[PDB]
Amino acid sequence: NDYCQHFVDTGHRPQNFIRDVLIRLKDELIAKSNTPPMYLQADIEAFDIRELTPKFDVILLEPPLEEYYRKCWTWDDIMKLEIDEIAAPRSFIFLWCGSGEGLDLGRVCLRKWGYRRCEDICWIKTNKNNPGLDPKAVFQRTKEHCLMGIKGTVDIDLIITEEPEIGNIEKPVEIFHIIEHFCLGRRRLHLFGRDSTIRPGWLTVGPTLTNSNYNAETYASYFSAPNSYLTGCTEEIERL
Amino acid sequence: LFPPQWICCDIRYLDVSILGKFAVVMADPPWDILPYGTLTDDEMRRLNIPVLQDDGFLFLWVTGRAMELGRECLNLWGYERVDEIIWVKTNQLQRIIHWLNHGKEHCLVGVKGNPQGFNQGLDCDVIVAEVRSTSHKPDEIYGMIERLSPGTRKIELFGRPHNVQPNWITLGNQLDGIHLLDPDVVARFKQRYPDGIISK
Ligand SMILES: O=C(NC[C@]1(O)CCCN(c2cc(NCc3ccccc3)ncn2)C1)c1ccc(CN2CC3(CCC3)[C@@H]2C2CC2)cc1O
Repeated sequence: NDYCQHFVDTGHRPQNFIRDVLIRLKDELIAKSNTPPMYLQADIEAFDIRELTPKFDVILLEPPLEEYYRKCWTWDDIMKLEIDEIAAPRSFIFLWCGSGEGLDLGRVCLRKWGYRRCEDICWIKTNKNNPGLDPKAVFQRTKEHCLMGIKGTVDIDLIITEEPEIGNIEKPVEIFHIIEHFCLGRRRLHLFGRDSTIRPGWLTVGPTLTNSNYNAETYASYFSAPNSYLTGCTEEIERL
Repeated sequence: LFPPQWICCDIRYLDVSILGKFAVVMADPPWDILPYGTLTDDEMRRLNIPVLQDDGFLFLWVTGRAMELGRECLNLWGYERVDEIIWVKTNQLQRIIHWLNHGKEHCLVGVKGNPQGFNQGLDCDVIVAEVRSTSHKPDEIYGMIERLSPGTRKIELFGRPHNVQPNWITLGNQLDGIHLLDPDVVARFKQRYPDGIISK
């Protein structure tokens, strides 16, 4: 059957009909090596990002785009973030780009900060619960893209969930699972996270956080020797 | 002229100015990502896509580093990218087939000029369909393109015999000969190629 024609006939998106959408020990290893959650309220447009130390192995960047809303950040604002100043020489970025011009401007940003794109992770949104509009659009936009970039020398590239209710800007928590399963290292930064996204193993920095516990010296002590190079998927280093 | 038409040719060398103007272009290029039929990045840049449309849409299949190179070509050829279709690949029971396994293929959607009378927003930007023979694009894309722009002339570059469709002219070097039915195209073809040969 043609699910595109079906969508035209019924308003049910084709992704509504995708079905079914030994790693547990590895999730347990991730959980064992996770640093305590750490978080900082900061107005990222006015904040010297260099105060965030040490340099990060993974950056998840989730700027609040205007298209998310039926303080917004333009790609002008995002491009001027000085991400290369806090990324480790070998490191990874995950940039939520939305569904419109961000698919191009987000790639400009990755190159500006010294990354090359190595994956395009698509969040496919179903409308099972409510079967059934940018002026440039040719098609109804039913997905968002998270670009993964790399700099320096188990999972699929799809996330499928029901489209959240209007005014809900949260991205699927599955993106954290994909990132952590890569075992890229333990210094993990989420820019534009919220109280609701704080997570063990992550430093969350955002303007709407209600509380902070970030201390640069304490944070760095989580990665001091013998722990400096752990992937975040290996067993803790024995002390005492 | 509605029935399928095609031209076996090296698309690097065909004079596409004889084909007229099209509401929709689709290309599935042999990007250099070399294997037989591949075009270099420069050959891709130099394709005379700009003569093929005044106002309409371009559908450009991309993978790997052609996600970026295809954006470069689209812009060099005079298009703005305004959508990106993904085809989620499934088996006959609707289950999904370097850092991640790949469940999808990507098709950029570019616009040139300011098209009028198209039916934008009828379809969504996700295709869910079976891999019906490896390396083929899903037939669903022709349906979405026809609902978008019904009855208009369309041209496909780097297609194969299974791709020929009504309202479409298909170009590719594995098509069987030259089959042209539109009198405007037939006239300009004989004028340009009196002895049927397409060289240099
Ligand atoms: O099989 C193909 N296409 C027919 C040719 O016949 C095959 C020889 C090349 N080809 C030409 C090449 C040409 N000039 C240059 C030349 C150089 C050297 C010798 C001879 C010619 N002129 C006219 N056709 C065209 C073909 C097969 C696979 C793909 C890959 N996508 C299928 C895909 C859609 C969803 C999955 C994926 C896309 C990226 C996401 C593209 C293709 O295109």
